[PDB]
Amino acid sequence: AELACFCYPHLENDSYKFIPFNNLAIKAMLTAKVDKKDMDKFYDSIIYGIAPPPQFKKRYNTNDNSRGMNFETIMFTKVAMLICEALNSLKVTQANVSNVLSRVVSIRHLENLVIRKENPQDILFHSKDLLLKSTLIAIGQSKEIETTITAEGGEIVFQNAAFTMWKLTYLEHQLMPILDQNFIEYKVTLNEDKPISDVHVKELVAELRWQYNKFAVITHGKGHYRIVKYSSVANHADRVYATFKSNVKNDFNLLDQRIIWQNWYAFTSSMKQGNTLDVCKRLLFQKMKPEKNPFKGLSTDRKMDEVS
Amino acid sequence: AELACFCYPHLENDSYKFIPFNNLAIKAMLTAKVDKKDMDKFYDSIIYGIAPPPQFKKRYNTNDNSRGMNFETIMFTKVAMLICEALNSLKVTQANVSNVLSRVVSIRHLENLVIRKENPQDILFHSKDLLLKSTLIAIGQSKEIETTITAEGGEIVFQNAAFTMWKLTYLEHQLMPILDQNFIEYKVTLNEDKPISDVHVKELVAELRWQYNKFAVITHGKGHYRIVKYSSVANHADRVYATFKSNVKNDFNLLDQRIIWQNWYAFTSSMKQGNTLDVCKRLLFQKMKPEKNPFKGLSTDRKMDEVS
Amino acid sequence: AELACFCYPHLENDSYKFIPFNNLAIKAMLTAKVDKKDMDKFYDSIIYGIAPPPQFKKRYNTNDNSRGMNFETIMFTKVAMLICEALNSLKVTQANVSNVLSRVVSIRHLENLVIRKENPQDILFHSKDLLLKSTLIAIGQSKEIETTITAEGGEIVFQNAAFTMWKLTYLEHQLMPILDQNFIEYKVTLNEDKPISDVHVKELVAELRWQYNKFAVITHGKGHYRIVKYSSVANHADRVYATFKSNVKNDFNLLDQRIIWQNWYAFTSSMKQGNTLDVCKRLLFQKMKPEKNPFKGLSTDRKMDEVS
Amino acid sequence: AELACFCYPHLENDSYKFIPFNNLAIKAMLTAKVDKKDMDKFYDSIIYGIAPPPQFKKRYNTNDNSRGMNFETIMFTKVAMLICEALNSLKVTQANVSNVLSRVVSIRHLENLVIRKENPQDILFHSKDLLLKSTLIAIGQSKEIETTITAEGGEIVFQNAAFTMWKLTYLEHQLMPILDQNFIEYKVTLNEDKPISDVHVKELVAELRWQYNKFAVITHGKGHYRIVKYSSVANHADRVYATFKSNVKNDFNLLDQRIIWQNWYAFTSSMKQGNTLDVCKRLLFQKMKPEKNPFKGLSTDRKMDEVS
Amino acid sequence: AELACFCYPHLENDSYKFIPFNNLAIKAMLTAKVDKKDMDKFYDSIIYGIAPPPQFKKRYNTNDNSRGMNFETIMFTKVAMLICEALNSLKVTQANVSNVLSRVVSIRHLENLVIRKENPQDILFHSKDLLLKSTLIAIGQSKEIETTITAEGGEIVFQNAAFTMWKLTYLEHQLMPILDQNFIEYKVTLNEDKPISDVHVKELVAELRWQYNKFAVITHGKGHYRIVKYSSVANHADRVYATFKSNVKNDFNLLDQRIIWQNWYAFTSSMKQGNTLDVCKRLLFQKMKPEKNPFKGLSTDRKMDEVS
Amino acid sequence: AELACFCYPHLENDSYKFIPFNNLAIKAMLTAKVDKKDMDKFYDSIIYGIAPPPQFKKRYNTNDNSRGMNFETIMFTKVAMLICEALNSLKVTQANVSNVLSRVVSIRHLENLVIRKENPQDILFHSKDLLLKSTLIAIGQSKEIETTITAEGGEIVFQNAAFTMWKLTYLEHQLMPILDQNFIEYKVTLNEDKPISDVHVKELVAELRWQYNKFAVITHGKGHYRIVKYSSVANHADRVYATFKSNVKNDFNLLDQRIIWQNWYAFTSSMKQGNTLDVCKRLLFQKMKPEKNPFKGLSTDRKMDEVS
Repeated sequence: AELACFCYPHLENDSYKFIPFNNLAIKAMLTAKVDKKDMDKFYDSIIYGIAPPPQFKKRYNTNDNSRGMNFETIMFTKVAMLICEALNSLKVTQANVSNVLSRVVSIRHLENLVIRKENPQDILFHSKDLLLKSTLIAIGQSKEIETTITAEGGEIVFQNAAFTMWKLTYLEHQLMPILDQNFIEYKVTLNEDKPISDVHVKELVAELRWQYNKFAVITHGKGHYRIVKYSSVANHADRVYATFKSNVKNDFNLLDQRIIWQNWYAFTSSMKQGNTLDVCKRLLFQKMKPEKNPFKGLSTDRKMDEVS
Repeated sequence: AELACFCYPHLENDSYKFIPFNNLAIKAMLTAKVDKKDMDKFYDSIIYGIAPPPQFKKRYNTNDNSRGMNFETIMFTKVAMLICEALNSLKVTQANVSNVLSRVVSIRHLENLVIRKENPQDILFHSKDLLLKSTLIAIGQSKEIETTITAEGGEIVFQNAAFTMWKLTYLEHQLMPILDQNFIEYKVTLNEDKPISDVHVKELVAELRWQYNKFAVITHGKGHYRIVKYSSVANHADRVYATFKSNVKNDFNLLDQRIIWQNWYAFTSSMKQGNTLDVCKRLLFQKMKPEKNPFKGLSTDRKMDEVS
Repeated sequence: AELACFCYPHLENDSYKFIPFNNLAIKAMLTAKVDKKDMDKFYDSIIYGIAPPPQFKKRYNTNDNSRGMNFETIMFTKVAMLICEALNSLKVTQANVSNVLSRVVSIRHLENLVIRKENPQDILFHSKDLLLKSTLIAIGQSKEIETTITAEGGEIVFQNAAFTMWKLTYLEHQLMPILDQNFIEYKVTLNEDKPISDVHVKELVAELRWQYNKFAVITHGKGHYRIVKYSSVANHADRVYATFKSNVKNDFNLLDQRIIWQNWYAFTSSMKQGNTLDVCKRLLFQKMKPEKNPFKGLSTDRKMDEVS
Repeated sequence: AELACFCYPHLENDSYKFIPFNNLAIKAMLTAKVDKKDMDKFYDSIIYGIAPPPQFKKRYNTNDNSRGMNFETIMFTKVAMLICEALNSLKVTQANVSNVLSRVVSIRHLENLVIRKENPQDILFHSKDLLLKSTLIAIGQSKEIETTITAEGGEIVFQNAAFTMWKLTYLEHQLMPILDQNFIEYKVTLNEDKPISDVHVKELVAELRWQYNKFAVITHGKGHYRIVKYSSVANHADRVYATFKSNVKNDFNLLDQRIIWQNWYAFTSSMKQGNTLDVCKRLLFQKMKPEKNPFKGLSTDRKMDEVS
Repeated sequence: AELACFCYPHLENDSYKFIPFNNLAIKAMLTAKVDKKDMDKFYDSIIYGIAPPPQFKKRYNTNDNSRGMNFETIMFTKVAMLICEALNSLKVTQANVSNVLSRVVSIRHLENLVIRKENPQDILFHSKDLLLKSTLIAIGQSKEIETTITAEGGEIVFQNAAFTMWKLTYLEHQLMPILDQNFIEYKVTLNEDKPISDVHVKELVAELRWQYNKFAVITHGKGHYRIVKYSSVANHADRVYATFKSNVKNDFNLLDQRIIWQNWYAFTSSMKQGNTLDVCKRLLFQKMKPEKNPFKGLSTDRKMDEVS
Repeated sequence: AELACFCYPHLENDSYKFIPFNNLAIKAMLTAKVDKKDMDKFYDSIIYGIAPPPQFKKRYNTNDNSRGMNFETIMFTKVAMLICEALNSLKVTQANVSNVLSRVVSIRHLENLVIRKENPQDILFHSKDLLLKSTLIAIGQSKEIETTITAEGGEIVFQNAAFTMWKLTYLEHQLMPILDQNFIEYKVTLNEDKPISDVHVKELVAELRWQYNKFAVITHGKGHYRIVKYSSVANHADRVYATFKSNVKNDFNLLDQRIIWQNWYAFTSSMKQGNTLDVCKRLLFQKMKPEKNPFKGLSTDRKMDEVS
């Protein structure tokens, strides 16, 4: 969903400040008949303030839609507030405003930051600065890379000197939860975006080969790993390609070749190199020459440890 | 019910200020034996302050009555407070006090304003002025016409550039809910009491013909439309006539003839013109000459849109 | 129970101030082994402050007793606070302290005052003075008579220009509720302790003959009436006699002879005159010469009113 | 409701046998469009068998009606079965069938008989004959008078050598319960329809004067007494008159003048004598000359007994 | 789903008899690894009997599928029994067996027949013959047309001399309920497959224009009407075309042109005539010349009736 | 627990028949004071029949024990009945009786057979013979090997032409459930105790390497495989050794060396060969020379399949 689904621009003294929509202003708009030349303009509900443009009805769930979001939850408000607090720290101009709001973001990512922010144990609850950083990164207004300290969140299922592995709990979300109850995904952020020693890389591969053998280790090129079911890589390839493709309108970090699943590293390199989707994806469905194992015996050690 | 069922006059420095009754003072009075020459005077419960006049017992529900109100709900207090806050802004005199309190008002309307007032998203929650306006209008102390911004409330089921349609949720009320669970009524206020363009009138008629074909479009002459079941117009005609009739003690806006149901426009014009109830109502039960459709094809467009 | 079951004396600057016991200090004492020469002294639980004298264990309920009170309820605390706040306004001396605390009071009466005090609608919630008056009267430290404004409370089931009738809800109490679920008693206080006109006395007798025909109208001589089941007068006679009898250690208002039940007026007059319990009570169990009805036709009017 | 609301006639070998409707056949009919010349004919739902005539829709509750019965309860079936079992024992002819089914009966009475019938302790559960008698009487096909053994039922609140007093529990019914929760009525049947000794009449009057002083003792002339609130006699007078009036299409037992409320005895005698409703009812609203008490001191004895 | 998803053929004395699968045999098969040359053969679970062919896994719901059926409900068993009881009455041969079982049927239709069959009020509960007829028709083994007496079922919302209208309650189903909670569809069967008088057709059109104005009246050519939302006709056109198209492997009753929605009659005639899907469907999305209303004033009568 | 914890021998005509204990006879015995020379004799509760020997108190759970069984569940009765029905089919002699009853059996195994037996879908519910076979095997009175058809039961998580894999649900048991909620074990029985083709062995190894990589594939030498957590093999080695060791009072099937976990095959062979526990177990905790993979690429195929 676009950032325009949560807030609207109000110019305040040489600069724009962003404001959250009331779920009711949205509800009103969903029932509004609008002229085709006003679908993009902000809607006025008269009773509940400003509402998003009618052309965005699809993003909100109605009886006739479950492909949108649950805007009538407090969470919606919280996520909208989060976005505004970050955009306000930018002081945007009349030339960028629309470009900023038209940016599509991961709502689940924003909800997870709220879960971090509101938790007194989480550091984001204390560092207004780390919170703004984590948010700007998530909403596309930062050149910084997401790392552990600024991760979207979730439950830590493994931590190392170099990495932190999280379990994405998208099933519990209020705003836009995943409907499939078999959904399971993990994210592996770097604690520090610097070079990692072979020993700390070996610890992470052991945990993945042992505790997540049915998962493919991939990435979306933004700096962290994504652990997903093998019966899911195909969809991750499609979405990743789409994004890359939108370069006609864009760097991609392939990450450590000893950690990424062989085929995904292929599918991706063949993408950065230029090849077509069909060419790239074919590299995804073929048994490739097993490259020399960089860390042999990892699974065997674990097994023996477990046995003792 | 009269305004005297919620508050009592206390003269404070050249002016009367109104005060809410405690539900218990009312409960006490309901069990009081009063001399026939004191039925109109305010009752003193000794323990819970002043209570309404004994002649008003009928307005409150007891085991022996369900035709009154549920005064032992917080809502009662809230509605009473609402009324007082508006009457106090008037600074009434010893000559008008009784006339004001003897005014009969729609309790459901007042409860709905409280629902608006207490909602932080609703503008009334913020504009003490819009709130006083909406309330003065509702309690008969304003020459202004109810429009969207000051509507009684309910759920917005359709909004236009010219109108806002509301679903009256009287079934959920605390103070005096409607006992029939098949009750359904809508209200269509004008967003702005000025002339409306044929296109915006056409949008509203389409929504009514399509989404509310089983409803009759009428009005009570106070400026907005009332959408009610056809098996209900008879009662709306009776009540409307009664009111008009009380002119022997009074303007009536017939509204847009292209929107009002043909027969109701007849029944009403025949009322403003002077005719008797029997004469007027007969115009309600007869198949009349289908006046030329001002907007033909409206229902067909909708159907085609739906099909696509 | 004695006032000593709720508070203990702490001399503070030429005067005693009273303090509430913690239910736990009481619980501790109930499990304390005490020397026979300390049963009357205040007990020290070390951990929860001062506790009542061990000789009062009977007043508190334990697994081995239901004839006491439920001291482990907030109510206990509230009632104890109520008592202290009143005793503190007296500034008692080292000569009266024990006499005051050894005074036995009606706990149900004190709980009911708390129910009045904590209710924002009740005047006691506002007049710290009326509250202290109502409490001093209840705990035996006032020469004033209980009247409506200072009544113990309950639910008003009938109000007049002269009286207020209350339903004693002892079944709902927290501190010391009545165990019999068939218990029903009413109290009729005078709104003003002055002479009442025959018409206002007639209204009250009508309500009693009609709405409470199965009840005997009596009094305990302290100024108000007590409405109790006829199968209960015997016990009220016993308790009333006991009290009177304790004159060897004492005025009795027989109240309006047109309102009190004939036999009780007899039983009581024969008591003030001096006669023995046996002599008095015999007057209670004998069909006496029906004295000329002071207000004939009262029941018939009501019946006719009801019929219309 | 008419007997035709539960069963339909099926001629079986020189005689008609009656059959119960399925609640669904009724539900089907309620949604059927019928020609005006078939409103009286039995409706065929095709799927659920025969249903009552469309002209009887009013008798059944729909979303648009609560003035009918709850035909979708097992009770409906049970009551319908009860009626059929009795009508079948009659073996009705083609000349009487319609006359029988057009007979209006008290549904609450029939439900109560089912409650008796299904109770293994109740004698009706055992005597198929007493059950048929009690039912034939209730549905108008018997010259016998209802007495205790064949009463409609309810809870016995007092029994004598001559009478049995029942509390009508119409509030608990499934088929057609009374909506007012303040409803209270009693019925006093004779155990044996013969002359009663003054002592047994005196016992019954004592119980009524003492335990039911707020009730008027009346009758509907069919042989038993009806104990109802005084604020209800007016309605009982109206209904009783209506019935009597339908003599133009009829004996009335005024019962013991020492038990019936003076005014009702008047209102009724003035009815049997011929007078008009207005003339009769006026005798109901006037304080009449207190006829010499046939049993003086009854209330006083009770009071004294209670006191001991 | 195919009939092969519920039963398996067991040749018994010159003839095949069909047998129900145990849900557990199915559960076992879902977890079975099968050779590619056995996907069509019946699977043997050893412990729970025979199970459907592995090539049918898709038809059953697993954690990885909600596009199938809930085979672990009693309903599954019931529906399977229903099918077997009908197929057994046919006595199928070794040449037809596979052809019969490969037939795809509407599961919701079969569940609804079970709901009819198990209801003692429904005639199917009594006529083993009507039940077998209704079932053979539903499973494709009958040349007879579905009519009211043999309809799939649902709730009767309107009945006529010629038709019966049903509300399809697919949302309540156990075996394969519709996941969209906004689903609403009606079916109008003919009570008797013969010619209907214009008056009975007029009654049905009135009910549709008034009570179902937002619905399109269509058919699937098998003899009855289908009432569906206008935003659904497109999908009904697609499915209907697919079926017709499978003629390359087939009669279509267009029904009364005065009842079918104008465009659907077009889309369909253009299909029977031979035209392509694209050609046919285009006739669905275009405002056509309003053919002369065969029954004008129908909606107006209803309105007036309602008003009275 | 021994078979003597469920039944007692009653000689009936040249043969012993076994009888179930009532849980109450057991409860009685648990509270019995017995002479040290009667701990082995059957106890007589007088009121509830015969009970097990007092020396078996340990086997039953009391407030002072959770290391026993929950004999006060219906299950206990069922399991006891199961055992008796099997022992009765043997017709045991006075020389074997004690030897039979002193046999220790797996209670969880017996409960699972009851779960199979009582399930109408399970074949044991139908073949009294397969049931007796499955039971005799479980209680040590059969030379036959447990295979799929006679397995203890559980939930089938994978089935092949040669094997059937079950999930042991010991956490749900009534009689003697496993207290650790992290418990997970699987059992792989042979469908037919004959030689299996390499292809069917390859399918089973693929499923284990992929879906159960964290589990060790072992056996207890009685003919089937046991899938257990690696952090559990140590305990399985101990128990297996104990049993073998009791040969001083005994064949062991090591099963397919391509399926059993390398180390367990070692630990076990070193046991059959004669070595000591210390010698055997050491082979369990050492990284051994990876024997040539008999089926290489199995995990890779699965991964690719999943990806497609």
